[PDB]
Amino acid sequence: SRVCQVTGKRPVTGNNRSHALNATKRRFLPNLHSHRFWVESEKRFVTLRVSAKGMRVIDKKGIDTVLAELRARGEKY
Amino acid sequence: RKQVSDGVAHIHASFNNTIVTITDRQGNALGWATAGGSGFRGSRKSTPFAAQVAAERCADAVKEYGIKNLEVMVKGPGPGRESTIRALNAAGFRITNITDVTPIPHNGCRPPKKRR
Amino acid sequence: KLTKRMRVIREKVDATKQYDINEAIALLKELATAKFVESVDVAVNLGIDARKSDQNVRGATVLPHGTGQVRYRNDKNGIIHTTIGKVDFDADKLKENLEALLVALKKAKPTQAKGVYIKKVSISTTMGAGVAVD
Amino acid sequence: MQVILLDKVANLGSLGDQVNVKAGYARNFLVPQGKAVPATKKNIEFFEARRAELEAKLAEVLAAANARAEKINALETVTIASKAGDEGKLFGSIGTRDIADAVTAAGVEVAKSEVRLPNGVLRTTGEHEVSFQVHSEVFAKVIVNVVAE
RNA sequence: CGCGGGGUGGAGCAGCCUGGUAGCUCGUCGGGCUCAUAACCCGAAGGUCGUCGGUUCAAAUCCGGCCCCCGCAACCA
RNA sequence: UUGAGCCUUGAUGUGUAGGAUAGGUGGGAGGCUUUGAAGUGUGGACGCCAGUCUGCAUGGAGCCGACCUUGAAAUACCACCCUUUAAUGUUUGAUGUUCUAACGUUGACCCGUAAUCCGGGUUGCGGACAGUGUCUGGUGGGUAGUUUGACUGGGGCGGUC
RNA sequence: CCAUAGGUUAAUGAGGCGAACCGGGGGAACUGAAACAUCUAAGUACCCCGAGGAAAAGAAAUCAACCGAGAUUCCCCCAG
Repeated sequence: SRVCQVTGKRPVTGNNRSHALNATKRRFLPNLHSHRFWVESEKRFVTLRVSAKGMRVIDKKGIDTVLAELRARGEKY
Repeated sequence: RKQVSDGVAHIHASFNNTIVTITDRQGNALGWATAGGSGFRGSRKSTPFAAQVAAERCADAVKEYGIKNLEVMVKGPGPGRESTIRALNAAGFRITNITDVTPIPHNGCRPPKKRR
Repeated sequence: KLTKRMRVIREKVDATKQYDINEAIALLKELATAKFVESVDVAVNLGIDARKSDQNVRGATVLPHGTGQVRYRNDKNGIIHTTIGKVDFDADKLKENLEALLVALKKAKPTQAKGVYIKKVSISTTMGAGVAVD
Repeated sequence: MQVILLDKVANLGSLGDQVNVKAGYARNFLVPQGKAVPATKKNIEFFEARRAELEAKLAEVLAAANARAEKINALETVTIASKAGDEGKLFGSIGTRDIADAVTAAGVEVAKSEVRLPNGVLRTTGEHEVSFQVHSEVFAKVIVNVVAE
């Protein structure tokens, strides 16, 4: 589904408030992208479906430190 | 300015109007003047005199380039030809060579039927 | 364009080094090395202009030192220019003399000023370049 | 994005400064090519003690150990037979592993990642000189003919 | 509720930016022309620029206002 | 390539009176020079072509202040900067060209594998475009929710409120 | 090449059903406004997931008014 594998963002819902405030339902989709990440430890490329915020987390924490907790949540990258 | 010394004068002496374009050797235009621009709207531009003032009005449109050597390329049937070259010679240009580049087809395109 | 007098001056006065309170008062004395005593040229870069004449400031300096109670004139593009004394007067004399104009200009407030009066001053020894005191 | 360097680079950095590059330049190119490592504080202290002279200058000497394997191709002149037409007109031009494995049996152990061709894929017949960057600093230069088989 | 734009002899257009040195196109009249009309060339008569204030050694142009026509996007008593 | 801002040597705008390519007032009425002058030759640049300028350097230790008539004071030193230029550095932007390493591949080949999916691997071509997310203007009876007055010699039309 | 992907075998656990309550993910319209769109109806009906005998919450980055009070939950008042 449309979930980020790092942060776990989900397609939340909301309203399309018009100018006259007619509320019609909508969805917010969380900017997902498939991106290959070079893990230096495993000496390979791991492809993850991350959001754009998830790349900044991988650019702030370690890739393998992030990938350590995908192992902890039972994700299967 | 580029200040080029040798240039080419093209003369489009058509039946109704004459266009004098002074270029460099490569062909890039520097300045021009026609008989219609010099006044003479109507029958007066089809005369040799309006061709003469058109060449003079083109000579002082390339004063900023300092051209001294002109090769003339006349083209067309009009009465401009044998008067607009004399205006360049009096204008203080050295006529290096004259040629006519009048486009004559080797017989093919149908010309118009015109003018009964 | 520039010769041996301001050749020594214009790299000894640093007009793009905008000085502090107790900095610029003495470093401009070397720029008056002529046969005649040179005076001050003050340019308080103001927030005034002659868009219309309601943004005009005239006045005077009630100064006990002087050149003398010196008056001044307005410019249209919004520069003041005064003269409050000589530079062969002693070094710290210029400190109270420069800010005596600003206590004279704080009470000289323009009525169509939509903004602060001064931004920063630059002065000169009448023959050199600009010394940017506060 | 602050990042510290491991090779020199083809540009601004010089092994030990921490330049601030755009985040796509670091993440996609510098770190998987091993020319950089991200500059958290535990890596900056890893740089001065561990990295800075120990095996950082293993790389330049091994580059200088390849700077004569730069010119272990003492012949630099290899012809390759591939069938053509009369007067040029090759059937199939040799590529770049077709020229890398050609020099493998006749000189240097080079794959096509290290072969740089100036003009296309060398379609025609004659002695033409293909460049060789096995090295990161200076190229090598190898004359190559191709005749009909 | 706000961005800039156009208003010039009876009728239509430039020169606005880079300030002084109001020009043309037609229609009206006066000549020349022609067997006559048309066309054509020369000269002239008609406006001081929608209106109100500014400054300068000089403004019909620039500075704001004010009026009409806009071309739009804006607009929840 | 290149605006646009910005640092700074350097640069700009003669109606006329009448020597005066000078922005406004002055400060102050002399800078200046032998860590080698006025007058000049020119490469140019600029140009209402009116007129000023500077560089190899000739010449080579003197030029010149309000005086002259001026509505004005003289880049002879001048402050800050006005219209426009300047090159150095910066700042991004604008396109343009090329690259490859993201990303695409419903190209080829290998493997998982007895498999037209899929994944991985080589490789080719594209390539920072494409595409997707958030925000945003336009379009939008494709769809949806609804409105579309009352009196009235029946209602509509006409009229009226 | 290594190594991973895959394969085989064993061990352990899950799956499904069930009335209400509970937490979460989605989420109407008729209706009311004497029409109707904001708004109501209502985060109700319903769908889906998950769990327990209860579940949820829960030990202050909370309130208070400079006096103080001391996690959450529920009831009565404040107060229509």
